[PDB]
Amino acid sequence: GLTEEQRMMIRELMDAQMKTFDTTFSHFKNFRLPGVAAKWSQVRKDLCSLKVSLQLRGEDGSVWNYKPPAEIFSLLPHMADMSTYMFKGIISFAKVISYFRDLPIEDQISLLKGAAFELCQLRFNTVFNAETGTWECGRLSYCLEDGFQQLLLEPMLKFHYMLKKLQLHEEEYVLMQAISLFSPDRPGVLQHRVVDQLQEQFAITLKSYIECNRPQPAHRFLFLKIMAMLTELRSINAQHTQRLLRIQDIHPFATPLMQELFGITGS
Ligand SMILES: CC[C@H](C(=O)N1CCCC[C@H]1C(=O)O[C@H](CCc1ccc(OC)c(OC)c1)c1cccc(OCC(=O)O)c1)c1cc(OC)c(OC)c(OC)c1
Repeated sequence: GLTEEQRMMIRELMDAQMKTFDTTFSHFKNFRLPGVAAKWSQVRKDLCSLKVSLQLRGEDGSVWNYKPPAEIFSLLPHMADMSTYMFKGIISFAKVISYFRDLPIEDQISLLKGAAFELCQLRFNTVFNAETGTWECGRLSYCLEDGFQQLLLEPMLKFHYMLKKLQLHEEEYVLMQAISLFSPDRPGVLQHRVVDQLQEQFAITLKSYIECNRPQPAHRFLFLKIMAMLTELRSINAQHTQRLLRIQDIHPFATPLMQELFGITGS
């Protein structure tokens, strides 16, 4: 059974998610759009990107469709604007949680800087359509262009397909957000003992939630599947943070908020 303290934990996380996650993306406006030996090998590899088409449905029924060159610099401003919009909701999600507010302001910044990418992938997975390969963001749509096995070779795209195949509830998604946010091993945290105890309570609640609501054999080892996926997300987070910071050093693109979460000072 679920204890009252565990039911209160989920209720505060779900209430935090409802107040800070605009699932319809109705407040995402005024965003930019694409215009109308070694190291060379890394620069070429970092500037690869997936072939994703963009759709913008107008309120009057009109549709704008963008198809990328069948380089990625034309797509960086728009992706940075969506990143900032997602980051604003994530930061708001953390500051409405009582457990996060009670931490020192330096540990709040350290936790947010280490989990902003992971919480963005977790929220974006809830709007991902695995059958059509499309991220439906309100009037915006991001469709993967043509196969699937070769596209599932990229770890982040493979993470999105695997996490969607688990068919998780909204409460399980918001508990992965809490486990990722309250990571005691993030660089710069000072209250590692408090954050570690909080993460363990979030993980126990997720484990108890799965056992009390998913008795089917298809959900066997589901908690361990989720924990292993959250570990892979931290590795994707560390790998793609390095890729973006190498792109920023060549072609600056990061917004002010993205610079703060990356540690960029402006020199
Ligand atoms: C928090 C950092 C951010 C990111 O992760 N965000 C934020 C934007 C949407 C969600 C997610 C993402 O990217 O979701 C996309 C799917 C949704 C999407 C698709 C195309 C878009 O536009 C054409 C777009 O526009 C909003 C949004 C995704 C999913 C899986 C693998 C992906 O890349 C794998 C790879 O190429 O290595 C990408 C990011 C910014 C980048 O530059 C500013 C970037 O440089 C390219 C990048 O590379 C990975 C990531």
